[PDB]
Amino acid sequence: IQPKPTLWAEPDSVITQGSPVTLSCQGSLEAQEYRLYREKKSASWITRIRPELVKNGQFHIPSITWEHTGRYGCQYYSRARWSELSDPLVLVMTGAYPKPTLSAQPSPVVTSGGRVTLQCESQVAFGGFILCKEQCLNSQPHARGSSRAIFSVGPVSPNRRWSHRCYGYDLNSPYVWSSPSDLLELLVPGVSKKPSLSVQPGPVMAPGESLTLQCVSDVGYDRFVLYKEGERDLRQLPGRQPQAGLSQANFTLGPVSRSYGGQYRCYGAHNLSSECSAPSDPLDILITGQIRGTPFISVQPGPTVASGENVTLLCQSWRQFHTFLLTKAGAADAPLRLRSIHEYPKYQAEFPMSPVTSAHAGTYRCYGSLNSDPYLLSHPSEPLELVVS
Repeated sequence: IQPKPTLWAEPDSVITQGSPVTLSCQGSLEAQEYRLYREKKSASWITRIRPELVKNGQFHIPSITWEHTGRYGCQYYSRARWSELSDPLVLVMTGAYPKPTLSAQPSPVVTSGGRVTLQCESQVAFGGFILCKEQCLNSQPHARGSSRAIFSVGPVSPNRRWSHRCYGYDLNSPYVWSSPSDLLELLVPGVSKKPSLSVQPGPVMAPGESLTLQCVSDVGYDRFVLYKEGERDLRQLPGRQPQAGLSQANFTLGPVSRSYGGQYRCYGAHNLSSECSAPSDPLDILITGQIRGTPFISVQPGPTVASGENVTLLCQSWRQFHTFLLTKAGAADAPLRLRSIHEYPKYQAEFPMSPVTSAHAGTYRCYGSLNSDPYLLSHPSEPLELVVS
């Protein structure tokens, strides 16, 4: 019969260094002898594999190194005939270099039908990069070597998981790759039933303090995803249903710094598919003490309030502010924001309290902000407590 043999790797043709791999040649049942060849460059010796290692067609590699990588092809002897060369197998090793960083230009979440741009970046200089989905595709083979390469994947498929992972390799050894980049998840949102976002203690945070988020949806979405407009990577956490009929997730970000301020959006999805829920109503996170100046607050007519009275707050400042903010003590919900008013020689903003209720009582603080970056607030105002009776 003498069919063309098949050459295949177990558990995969991509193996981290040191980890074991086993190849296998598959010919006829008349298989007497097994030849197995290597190849690493279009000019190398051939590097044929010795028969002391080809045991019943299975060439076992206990500890893979950057010697074993290359193109393999097997060929067996049967009926006084050497078989044809099997389809070549490319054995590739990973984990030799530090792992690069994969990112999505410009959006890590794209609407259904658009092709997103990806890029892997690294400090060290590599010859070329590889993008594998979890079918690998590389960049053009460069000669000098860049620090980052650009890929263009698309269009999107809502039924499949658009997970990606990036490698880097040297030009003189295109079969010896770097360590695996962090698993990047792409995402395609859509209808329906956008979840609800809530924050603790409040959307206005001070440095050093940490905040914990909560994304809730009555529909039983499996995992929840949250990201920032402008931010180029995502964060995923599988959501559970501790309550009867409501899925939730406690996104606990660490100590808050300047970089954490921004507009955050959450939306859910199911595990196996990538057809995700509609984006929830956005929640803005604001950081204090990140810009100069500190305003102080006053009242009118006084901090004693009777139910059925018109009271007005106001914050003054000497430094230029474009918008002012009013935050109530826990729990703060909106919080309020009105643009400034240049009442020489100060910048003020009246926060009216048009006819009051019993809920307008509590401790109130004020913040100043600019339009250079609206998510960065000034130092807090002196706390002004208000009582009602």
